Amino acid sequence: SFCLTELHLWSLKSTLHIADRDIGVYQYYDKEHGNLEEKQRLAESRDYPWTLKNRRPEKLRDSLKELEELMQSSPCVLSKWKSKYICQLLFGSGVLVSLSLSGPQLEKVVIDRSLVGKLISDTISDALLTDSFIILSFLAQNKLCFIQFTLSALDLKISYYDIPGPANRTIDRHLAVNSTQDLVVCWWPLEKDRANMLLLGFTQGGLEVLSFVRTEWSPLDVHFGTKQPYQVFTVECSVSVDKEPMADSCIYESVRNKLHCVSVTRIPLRSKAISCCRNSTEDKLIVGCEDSSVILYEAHRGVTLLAQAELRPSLISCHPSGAILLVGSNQGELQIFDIALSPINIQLLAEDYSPKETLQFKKFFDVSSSLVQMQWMAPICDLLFLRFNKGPLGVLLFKLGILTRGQLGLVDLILQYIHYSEVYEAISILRSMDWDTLGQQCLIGMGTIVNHLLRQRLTPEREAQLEASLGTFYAPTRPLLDTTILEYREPVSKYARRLFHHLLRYKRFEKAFLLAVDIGARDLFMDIHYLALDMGELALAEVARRRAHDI
Amino acid sequence: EWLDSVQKNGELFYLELSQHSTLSIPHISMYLTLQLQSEAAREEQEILYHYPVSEASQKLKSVRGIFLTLCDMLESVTGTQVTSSSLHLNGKQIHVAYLKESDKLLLIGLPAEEVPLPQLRNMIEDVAQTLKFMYGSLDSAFCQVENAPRLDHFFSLFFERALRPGKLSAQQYAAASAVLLDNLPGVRWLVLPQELKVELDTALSDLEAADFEELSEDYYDMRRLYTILGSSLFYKGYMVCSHLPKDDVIEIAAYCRQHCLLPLAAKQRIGQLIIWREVFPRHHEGRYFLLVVGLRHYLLCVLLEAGGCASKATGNPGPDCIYVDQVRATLHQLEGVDSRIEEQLATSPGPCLSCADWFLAELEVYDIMKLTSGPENTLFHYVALETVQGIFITPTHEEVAQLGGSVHSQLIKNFHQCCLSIRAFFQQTLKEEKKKALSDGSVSSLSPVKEHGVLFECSPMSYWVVGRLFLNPKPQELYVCFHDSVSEIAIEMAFKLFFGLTL
Amino acid sequence: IVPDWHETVEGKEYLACILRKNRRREFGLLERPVLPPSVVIDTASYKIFVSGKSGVGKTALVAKLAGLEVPIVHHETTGIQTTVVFWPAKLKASDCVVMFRFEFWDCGESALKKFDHMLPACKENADAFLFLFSFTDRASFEDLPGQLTRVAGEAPGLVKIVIGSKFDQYMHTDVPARDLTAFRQAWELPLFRVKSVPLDGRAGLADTAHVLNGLAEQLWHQDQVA
Amino acid sequence: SPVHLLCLAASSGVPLFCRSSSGGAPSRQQLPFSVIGSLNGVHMFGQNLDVQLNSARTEDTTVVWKNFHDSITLIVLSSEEGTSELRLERMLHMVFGAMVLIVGLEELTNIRNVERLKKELRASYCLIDSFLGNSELIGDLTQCVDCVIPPEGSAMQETLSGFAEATGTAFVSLLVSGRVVAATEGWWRLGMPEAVLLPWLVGSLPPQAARDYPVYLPHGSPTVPHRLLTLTLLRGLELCLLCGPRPPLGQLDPQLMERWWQPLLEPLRACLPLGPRALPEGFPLHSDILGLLLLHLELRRCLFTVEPSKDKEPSPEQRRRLLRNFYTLVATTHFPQMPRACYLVLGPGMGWQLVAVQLGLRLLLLLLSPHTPTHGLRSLATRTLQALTPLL
Ligand SMILES: Nc1nc2c(ncn2[C@@H]2O[C@H](COP(=O)(O)OP(=O)(O)OP(=O)(O)O)[C@@H](O)[C@H]2O)c(=O)[nH]1
Repeated sequence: SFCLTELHLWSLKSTLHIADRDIGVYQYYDKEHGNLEEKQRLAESRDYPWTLKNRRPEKLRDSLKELEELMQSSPCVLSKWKSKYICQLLFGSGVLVSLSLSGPQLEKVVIDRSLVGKLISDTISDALLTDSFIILSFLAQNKLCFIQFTLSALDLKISYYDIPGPANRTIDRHLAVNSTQDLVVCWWPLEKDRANMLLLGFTQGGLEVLSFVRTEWSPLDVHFGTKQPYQVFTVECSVSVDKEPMADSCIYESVRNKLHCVSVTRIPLRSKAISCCRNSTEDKLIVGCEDSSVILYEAHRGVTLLAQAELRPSLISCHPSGAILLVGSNQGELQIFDIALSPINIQLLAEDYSPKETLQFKKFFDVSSSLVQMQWMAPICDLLFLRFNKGPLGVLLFKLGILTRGQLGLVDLILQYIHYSEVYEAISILRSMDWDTLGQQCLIGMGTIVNHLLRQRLTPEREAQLEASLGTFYAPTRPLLDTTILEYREPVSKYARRLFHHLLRYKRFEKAFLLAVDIGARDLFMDIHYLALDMGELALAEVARRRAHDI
Repeated sequence: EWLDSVQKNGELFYLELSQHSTLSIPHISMYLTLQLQSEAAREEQEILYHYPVSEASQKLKSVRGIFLTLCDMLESVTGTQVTSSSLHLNGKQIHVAYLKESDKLLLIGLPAEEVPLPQLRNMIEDVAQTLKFMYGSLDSAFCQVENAPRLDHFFSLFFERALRPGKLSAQQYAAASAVLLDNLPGVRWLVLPQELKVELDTALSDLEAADFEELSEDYYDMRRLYTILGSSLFYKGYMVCSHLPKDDVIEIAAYCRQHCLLPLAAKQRIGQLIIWREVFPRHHEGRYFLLVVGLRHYLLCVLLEAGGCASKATGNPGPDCIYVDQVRATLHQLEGVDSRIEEQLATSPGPCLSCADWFLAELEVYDIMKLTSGPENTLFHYVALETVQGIFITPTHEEVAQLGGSVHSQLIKNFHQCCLSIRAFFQQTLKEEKKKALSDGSVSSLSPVKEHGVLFECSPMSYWVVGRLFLNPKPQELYVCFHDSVSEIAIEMAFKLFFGLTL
Repeated sequence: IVPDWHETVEGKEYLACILRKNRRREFGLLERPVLPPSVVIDTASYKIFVSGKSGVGKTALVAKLAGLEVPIVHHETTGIQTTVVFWPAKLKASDCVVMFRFEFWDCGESALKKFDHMLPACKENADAFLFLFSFTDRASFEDLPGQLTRVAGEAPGLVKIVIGSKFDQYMHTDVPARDLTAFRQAWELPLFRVKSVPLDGRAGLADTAHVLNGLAEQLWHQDQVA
Repeated sequence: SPVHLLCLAASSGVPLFCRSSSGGAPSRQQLPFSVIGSLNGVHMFGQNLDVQLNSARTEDTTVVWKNFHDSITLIVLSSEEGTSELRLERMLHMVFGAMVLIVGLEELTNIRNVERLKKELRASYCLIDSFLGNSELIGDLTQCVDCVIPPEGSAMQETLSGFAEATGTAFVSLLVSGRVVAATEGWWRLGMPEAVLLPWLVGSLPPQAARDYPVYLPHGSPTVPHRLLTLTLLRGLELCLLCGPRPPLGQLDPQLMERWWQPLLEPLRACLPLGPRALPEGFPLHSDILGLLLLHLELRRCLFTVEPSKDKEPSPEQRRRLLRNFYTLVATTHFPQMPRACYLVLGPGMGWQLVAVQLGLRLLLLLLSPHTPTHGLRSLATRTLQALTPLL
């Protein structure tokens, strides 16, 4: 089982040295090459852009050239996905860029320079982009520059506000927003001058800090909740009394506009954390580690998972379906993982199948600079944004099944693993599913796995796989499952009855003996002993009849 | 009701609903003994059975000594079994296929005009296997003599379909596709939304659970007569749900094709169908039985096993009406689902299809449904086969949504005929791979082919038919046809079309 | 012709003009050996018909004289064929090198009887005949006097050479050397032996040079007589 | 992979010959007599009835029967991979036609004496073995004349035609190996059974400086002993003259050949490296091409080569086998709504790829490097054919 992808790089640079026989990677052209025409014929047949047009109202080829130069002249501070096919970049020196796309393809480039003279021209550190305002942090001043919108940056109001904080020492400040205006939080690693997180109100009088806190440990990252908009979630780096690394997880709530910690959780690490990611259902925390350990924790359970990435997983991007996690690296390497942290093989499009455990971008396009950002293009969602320092920009496209209607959920991973008979992996997903939240998916995933296995000749390995699959319902780590047992018990017990009959036919005896006890059927015990009459193995003997009378 | 239709040998064939034209065309089936008794005065001592009795078969019967001579003599020369021969009779070419088991020989002969040799080879394998499914080893079917009156019916249907396909526009489509699809190692399967798969799997699983409270041992002081092994459900000729092993699904479908039960369901509303037989499956008490119940376009097949959790059986028992009632009741509960399954047939559950006639003459979903690349849909037809799970995907009533004019209808025929030739190479590759796998316990060969395709021109346009074989641990066969204007990669189409596909 | 002249260093240099990579260079019908610019060679050409019963090695004999591969399968010759063989020789009388172009005409035994015109076709200009007999077949040996009187016929001024074949199959010899000597006592023939063996490109040269020089001696000498 | 060919007089049941090969290498092994009697007896059993037996096959091998006129039954058994009924049926037409060239129809049909054929049909063995064995020519399989594109469209044809006047025959051609470089219009109008066998008869033989073989003409005069003359003026290169009783070969003196061919010696020398490769050395072939087969369907001629990329595997012998097997496949499917192109991709892994296209009257097949993109197969063959169109 593997994912099949193709990569589109939105650049005109010849420096990428992409092989011309490689159909998996695409580049834009201006007005080594021996197979380039064949690749072009395919690209044109598919209606991909090749040579970009310059049209009077929209000089796409030339506007792209300026964008490439912007990336080289100054670092990008921010990239944001406004819509599934629309995005904006913000650059140092205040230049804003807006791109519009069709599928993986770029359609227009807009460069907006109106903001350039409006700024204090201190170094930005971080930023928040606008539906109605832009907020800029600075390294060297305790100010937020605030730009209010009502070239398209023409209807501008410019102001800035003082921020309570430490003396400026080139502070690595960061910003986050919950819902544009509703909440802003500013924070930095390290009473007001000792505090390192600020809850900012949004008012007609400008931005103000409503309250401030000092965390016990420097944050690795900060997020706002989607289901809990007034919660600020942090992951913080901490050290145990045994001097071992831990990932703290803390929830801070705004109560009467006062930000305070409400809950603390701790996860032991094999090495110090280097990255943080939260999943789309907001019930799992994924932490990258310096030693390339990947650690996952489920908030509703005491369950954690471990895996070894090859890549030193400095950046993590979770797919919005929650089914796929990607591990990026500053080294330009990408690796794909299951929610269960089972490795998934990956391939770029080619005439023959040849999956790899990891993808090295350096192998395909000779990128000259470090990878900075990965994002899934959440405003189906088969596009992953890639940005390198000083360019190139581009999008990685994932091929998704037609028969699944483009969906890539956990149910679909069960179907895909069963398609390849990767049963243990399918089981690990089934154990990753929550029966109390995903009952429909749990019944379908189990049914696929059990129906797959009962069609097979029995082997000792398969006896364990069948038992484990039913064990995910019968032997939960969570006793609170009793809340939903009445919904699932019927279809699961029907599978258990099938397992009993399947194992009896192979004269295993002991498993069928115990399954009848867990099933509790009145007559099923009667098949036990009946077989014994022709085998001599009368383990249950007459007891089958007493049990039938008691049930 | 159906109880009166039960035969003395336990067989039941109950049905309730809501060949002169072939005799100008030479054809024959024969079963011969290879053990000569030249001392016998008896004529035609070699023939244990033949069909039809006609002018059409008499000419082939008169030359039967040729088949016997070649079967033993060529085998003695090459060390291998004879598989076919080709003759001209009355100026017309005829192909004859051979199958030899246990010193007996089965022969089938059909005209070349209607039946290409590779179709004939698949048909003799299909006949020998279906006869084995119904009777066990071939002698059990033929040498009994008394079975002749029903063997004649089996062969009568076989020949009628082979010589006059679709004579027994959707019906013409089925005739066009039958040449390829009926010989696949799988069954036509309909792709469904997971919501329908879960409802069907849950209802179907009740039979395997066998929760027969009304038949419990403590109520009758009796062991239940059969253990249910599994079952599979078809709607309107399409398999929709199965809990049964792949090999059993294929043998059962072959039975249903030979009695035309599935294509009959495709055209007519059947009030009731009940079939019961002893069967002889590939596995390895050793007694197994097949029960088929049909209703309102649904056909449900169940295999029952003697012994195991169940009581032993001897002789030739009739159908157990209790098991029949359980199957019928289960099938009746799916009536409320019928509007949803029909909706899936009315829509394209697969990729979007375009009509060939157009070329000579919500949106997120429609782009997700494009198997081919580009803004335009160049796909006309495809067959996708999962060789591991025994299921394949084709266009349905979508073909009627396509105009079906002089361009489109000819192009469907060209697709299936070309794909039959493509399979010949794939079958040769697969047999060689199995042989090598056993031999482990060649350069310039054309045989180990992964892809083949042909482009055609047409008029009232270029029409491209391509197929691919996958030899990896997950073997697959894929056939696609598309317009020449868009280039395609078989890997991308195979990934998109097979991804997420499981029974 | 000087015996074993080709074994001398000067002889080695002339063999080199017909060899490449120690292998025979076959020549086309109008192709010629290329001499060094300082070298002038007198070129002579002869028309030789190869005759005898089927299975006597006539095709094999020419291939050995040509240095061409000798066939193992007894395909019958179906018609008139010509092989052209180039071979240098030093003359004992003139001390000059003369190079020969031998035409080996070989109709085939069956072809001569089926097609009446073929025999005269092979005789349009012929000035020599080769008469083969096998060492393993007495009948071809005993029929030889007839072949000598009937194929050559009455014609004056004609070279006739008898060659034994299949000597290497010694265990199967039907005709002892005593009988061949008795034959030569009545006929005074220039008898030669060929072993038509199917190692390397020069191996054929070492064995065939003896017969080519003997053939050269009669053809060259009789040309000086004419 | 053994191959056996049997021939029997149909009426006597007496084998006239058996020929064999293994792996394309000729062999002396013959079938057991009781087997041979059953192979012919079964055919004649069908002949006592109206029903003809044309073919049979086994899991590993195939067998084909043909009945020619009233007198000949040919049976072929082959274990070779890539064997098909069409391939064997065309081969038996070539075997029969070879028998016609050597003894004629007048002798071969209406047979009065099986013994006469026993001695006279041995003459056909060398040519028959060539059809059963490995060869660099495809004319037997395609029924097209094997051809090579000349260095000039002018001087070769003009000299050849003037020579034809000098020789007194309308039928003259120049071929290298089995490949025709140029031919006169008389030579070109010969029907397939004759036009293909004639160069095969010449190219299958051990090399000779000159030849005069009896040929009974498959067309016009099958009863008359016409003669085929050839002159191998340069190694690997010879003229063919299709002649009546004149000229004699002895009259075709070196001075005549020097006058007509010395002026072309340079382009004739060039024709020798040309022999192995049908195209001009400057022809813009794609680097992925391992070999080429081009047929002109109306003009009954084709080009063949495995030369264009010598550095890659397969070996040249192996490349020819893939093209012959592919042509055989094309011949039964794409060739007799209207097929215009075909292609193959072989395994294991990155195996070799093959393509074919038809544009109007001409059809091209290619053997390609395993690394060549599969989506480019049609566009490559189309461009190559268009580049070839001016040449054939
Ligand atoms: N061992 C051995 N075999 C020989 C020799 N000469 C000929 N043969 C065999 O004799 C057979 C026929 O030889 P040919 O050269 O064809 O005799 P031919 O005189 O040319 O026969 P025609 O073509 O009918 O005239 C072959 O099978 C050869 O192997 C020889 O010197 N030694």
